[PDB]
Amino acid sequence: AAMAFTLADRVTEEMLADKAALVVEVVEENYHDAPIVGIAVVNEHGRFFLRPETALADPQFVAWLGDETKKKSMFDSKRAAVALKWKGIELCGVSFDLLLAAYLLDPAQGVDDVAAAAKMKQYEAVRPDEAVYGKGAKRAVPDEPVLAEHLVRKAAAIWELERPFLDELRRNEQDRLLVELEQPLSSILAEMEFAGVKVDTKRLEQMGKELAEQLGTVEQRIYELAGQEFNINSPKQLGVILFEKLQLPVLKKTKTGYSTSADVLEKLAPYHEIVENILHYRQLGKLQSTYIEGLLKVVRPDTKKVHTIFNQALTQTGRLSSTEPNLQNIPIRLEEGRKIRQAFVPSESDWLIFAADYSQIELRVLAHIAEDDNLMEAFRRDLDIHTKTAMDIFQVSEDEVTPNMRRQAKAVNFGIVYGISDYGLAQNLNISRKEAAEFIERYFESFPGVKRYMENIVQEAKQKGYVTTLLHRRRYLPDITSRNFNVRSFAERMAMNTPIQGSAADIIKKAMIDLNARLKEERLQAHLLLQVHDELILEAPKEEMERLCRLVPEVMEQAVTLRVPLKVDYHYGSTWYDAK
DNA sequence: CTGACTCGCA
DNA sequence: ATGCGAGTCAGGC
Ligand SMILES: OC[C@H]1O[C@@](CO)(O[C@H]2O[C@H](CO)[C@@H](O)[C@H](O)[C@H]2O)[C@@H](O)[C@@H]1O
Ligand SMILES: [Mg+2]
Repeated sequence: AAMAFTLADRVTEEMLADKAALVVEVVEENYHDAPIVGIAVVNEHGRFFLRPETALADPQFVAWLGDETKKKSMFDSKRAAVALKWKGIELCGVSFDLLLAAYLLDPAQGVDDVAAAAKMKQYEAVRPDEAVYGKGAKRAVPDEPVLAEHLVRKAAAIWELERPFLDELRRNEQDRLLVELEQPLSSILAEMEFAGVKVDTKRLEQMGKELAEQLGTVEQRIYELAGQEFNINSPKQLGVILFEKLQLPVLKKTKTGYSTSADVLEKLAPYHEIVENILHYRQLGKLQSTYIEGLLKVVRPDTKKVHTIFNQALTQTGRLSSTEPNLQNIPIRLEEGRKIRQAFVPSESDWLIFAADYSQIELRVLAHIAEDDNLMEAFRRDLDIHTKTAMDIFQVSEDEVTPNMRRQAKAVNFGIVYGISDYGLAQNLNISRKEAAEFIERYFESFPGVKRYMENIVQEAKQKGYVTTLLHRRRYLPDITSRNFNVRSFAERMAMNTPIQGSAADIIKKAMIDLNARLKEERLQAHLLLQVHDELILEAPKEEMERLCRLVPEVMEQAVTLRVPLKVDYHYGSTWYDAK
């Protein structure tokens, strides 16, 4: 049966109570400079729907929106906050965000709309957004009658669900995680997204020019070596040319056919000259289509800025994700790709890019959580952890560690953090499973505390049904009891990795909140631009670099206190590339 | 429109 | 071995 509400033609005082469920609807997935199609408010006085032209033009309403003492409960308040920023309107006083609450209670649910969150509490008097708006090509805002009832039902749901969600969060000891970490961070991400990052489009276009020429050369060279033309981008056509036409050996298969992944090609390289060209082609083509053309597609023509959207409620570990564009995977490892960063510049004249990154935060977190004496001492001495690991597992002095030994000790450390497995390590190191197992065994002999932790955390995941992070984020692992070896092992690796990756996420998130409070107290113009898992990227006047050099690392290093120190490196320059 | 396969990042 | 997003090709509606 329909839900009662007032389809208001003008704003009234009772619509401005100091407590309400608020819905500021933005249907476009990318909410930057997007339309607000309707507004719903549910409070002690009733349910109301307001047309955006009316509400957002009303001084009383706008003032109410910006009054921190007028508390609002919402779902994805960041979306509304940013769409409002583009309209020059400030949203304050959001005390409860149902999206973030749902995400903390169970990130596996994949809650993406009010209906999904409401179902967690057997509340179903609200439709999924997709049912109301449609899929993609068929997506669209419905007529006012249907739209208004949908927004009211969502507001009503939020109004009703706040208490039960807060109660369960309290029981989980996650109440502060929502109120003191995720919600305040939400506002910071909103500012970051709205500010955006300036892009030197001319530079990108220059690079695209050079790429197009080089790509054309390697392309012809490839057909020349294949004795014909084909679509190199087709793992299907390619596999036929390599494994059938040229008779190259098949060392690995995908699931649908031949495997042409870079790791396998590298092994075929010594057989035919075409392999190196295909790898080079893969490289250039990746940069051209994803980082040159792809980036250019989302730069705002007017401001020449890209405005990413940080999905704060998606990952199973507590990390953020970045989209349109993804600014968390801009090339850096290989020089050619690294040059892409020269295109990310400060938004104002005489400003510089400042980047600060935690040094080995995951292994430092592991040292803290496992309380491994050897690992803790290593970081207390600020030793090169990979060289040290090599010394221990290979039983040699620092002078006897060869480049290859460190490389393998490094790979072992990656495995330990990801959830060790002989098969996985063997694959990565291109060695036998028995050999990989021997490495792992030697590792545990040198770091018995880590061995104890891995055994204990898996036992705990089984007993409790989930694992937690330093700040009480949690992840349920039902597969941990599966009788299927593969499924169970995947869950065991997650039990081992999540607390490490997740705790690192908690720490940097708190560093971001602490940093912003510090920047405000100091009245610095510096502001965050991006976060890339273990690093923070800022931009500021050149006159503020010396202050930032001391302030940023300190705040990041002091975000939390562990049994081992946290170490932060930093650099700054004219472009993101130069902030090295 | 959607699942594969690929590769960029931490 | 953790796990994110985007571009490509492919088959399919
Ligand atoms: O606004 C981001 C927020 O919205 C969700 C759905 O509630 O994701 C939507 O928006 C993202 C950014 O535009 C898209 O990537 C996603 O496809 C779309 O459903 C949440 O996942 C997210 O926290
Ligand atoms: Mg680092």
